[PDB]
Amino acid sequence: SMSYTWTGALITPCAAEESKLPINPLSNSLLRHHNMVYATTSRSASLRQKKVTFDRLQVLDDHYRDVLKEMKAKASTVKAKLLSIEEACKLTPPHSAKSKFGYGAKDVRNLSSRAVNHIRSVWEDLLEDTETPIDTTIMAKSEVFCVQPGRKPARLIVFPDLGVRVCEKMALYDVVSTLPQAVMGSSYGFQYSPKQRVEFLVNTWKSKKCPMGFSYDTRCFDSTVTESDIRVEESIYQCCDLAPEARQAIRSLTERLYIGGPLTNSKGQNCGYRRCRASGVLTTSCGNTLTCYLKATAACRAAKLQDCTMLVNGDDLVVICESAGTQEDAAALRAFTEAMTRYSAPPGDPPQPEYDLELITSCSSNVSVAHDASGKRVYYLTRDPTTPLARAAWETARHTPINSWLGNIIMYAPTLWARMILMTHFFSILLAQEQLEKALDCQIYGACYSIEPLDLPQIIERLHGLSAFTLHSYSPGEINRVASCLRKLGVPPLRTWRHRARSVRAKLLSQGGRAATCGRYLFNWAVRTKLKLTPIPAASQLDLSGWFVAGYSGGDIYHS
Ligand SMILES: O=C(Nc1cccnc1)c1cccc(Oc2ccc3c(c2)c(=O)ncn3Cc2c(F)cc(F)cc2F)c1C(F)(F)F
Ligand SMILES: [Mg+2]
Ligand SMILES: [Mg+2]
Repeated sequence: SMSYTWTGALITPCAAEESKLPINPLSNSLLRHHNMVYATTSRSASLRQKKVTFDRLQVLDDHYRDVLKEMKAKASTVKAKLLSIEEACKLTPPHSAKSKFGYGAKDVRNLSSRAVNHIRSVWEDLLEDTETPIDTTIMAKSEVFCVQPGRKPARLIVFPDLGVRVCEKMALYDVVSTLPQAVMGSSYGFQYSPKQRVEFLVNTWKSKKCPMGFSYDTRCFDSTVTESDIRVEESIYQCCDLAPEARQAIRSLTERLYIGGPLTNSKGQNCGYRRCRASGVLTTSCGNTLTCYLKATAACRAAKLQDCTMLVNGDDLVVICESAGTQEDAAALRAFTEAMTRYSAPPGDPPQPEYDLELITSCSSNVSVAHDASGKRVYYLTRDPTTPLARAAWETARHTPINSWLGNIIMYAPTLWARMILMTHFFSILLAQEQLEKALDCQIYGACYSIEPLDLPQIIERLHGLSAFTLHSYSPGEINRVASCLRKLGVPPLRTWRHRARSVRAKLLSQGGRAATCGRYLFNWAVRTKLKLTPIPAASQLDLSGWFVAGYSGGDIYHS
């Protein structure tokens, strides 16, 4: 079937869409070349649509079915709790899209009788109507990036009403939170923190006689998801012990929402139909991981690859296996791609076999190596800093809802670039404006979290470990990448930053409390006359488990 059908109606913006970085004093400090940073707008909607509209090709075989059973077996062990309207309401973000029925996120969290009575009807409806397609909205996602030697057309997000969204939580939250792990096990990426992802990646890499690995970029994964897939996915969920209403709920959401449905724009006009994955639903991340894993696993067997270990995060896939030689591997990978193509998951960038782990890129990042105070190697997780910086600049000169810099600092706290640039910049700013003690919302694996800036040192140590404050001697590969990015964007050089940080540090010492703590641990690198860094008392009082349990991108989740 066609992934998308269009009536001709336009994908419209429900306000004003900014596209260029403002020339501001605070931002021009971080990076000068503002004319290299852009935000996607609905103006490029049509272009995306062309790229994401086509006819799927899907042929299944024994390997696929054999793997689907292996997976269903493990799912059977699961028992998923049915959330109550009240619990589901807790999970709704405060910034979540308002309903088309007289209420928004705020009311939902407050349990407003109106918001709640409506949610009930939507539920009662799901249990009664097992066929009527459910409406969804189609918008142009606004994201910021850096120009490439054209530009990236905005991504399109499809999502149902807030009422429907709260019900999805009731029936499938516990499911999409425990099942993917019970099925894929150590291969489920969202269960790991940055430290753990690295551990798993080098531990897997070193467990092979002669390792070979590759990342696999599926071309617009969401559009390749077929009605067949969405149902196979449902069969897996159906293996869970479920409460009657939940089972009926899943059956209906599958047919009415997940496999497809009408598309309405912000103006109420009909846009077309969707016969693929809905990026903005609760089951997106879970289902994409399950589908990707299923196919890739089956593809490995079809391709005769040896001892394949998968690490899947949604549609993001990386594979480490036993090398059979340069020619044998290149032939096998090629077969793998063909098998994946028949499973309706064609490549965008033909997969290239890598023999140097640091060269493999999964979830837009890679495993690199640095050294602790003792000079002992300390493997860690990094990534090109171009996008994080473009967004950083952007977020500085524009009030953004989800500060992605806070998050980027947490996730990449031990990297060269996050420590030298991000930590420095944002703090001297927070301090200058005296915002050191303000809770800010940021994201981690799709879920929205409220974070207090000064609690960073604990968080960092608890997630990464003290070594994150003393790492040095980053590989030459890493340096050259941070070098080019900074050059390209017109970012101040190392010497400039050290001086700035050299100042922010002392700026922080003279205040004590958690503040002086930050200056002491975060900017240790700054001074040559260091300071022995010991375990932070408050580090052991942080329950960051919920932070790394499952994926929720587009799932509209908010962990209180
Ligand atoms: O800025 C540089 N080059 C440039 C700048 C502008 C235009 N074109 C090129 C530039 C110039 C020379 C070296 C360099 O890399 C660096 C910078 C600091 C380094 C290392 C390499 C290292 O191997 N080992 C330790 N440190 C010290 C260090 C650290 F352990 C942690 C930090 F939190 C900050 C910091 F200092 C850079 C880099 F892109 F910043 F990364
Ligand atoms: Mg965990
Ligand atoms: Mg892709």
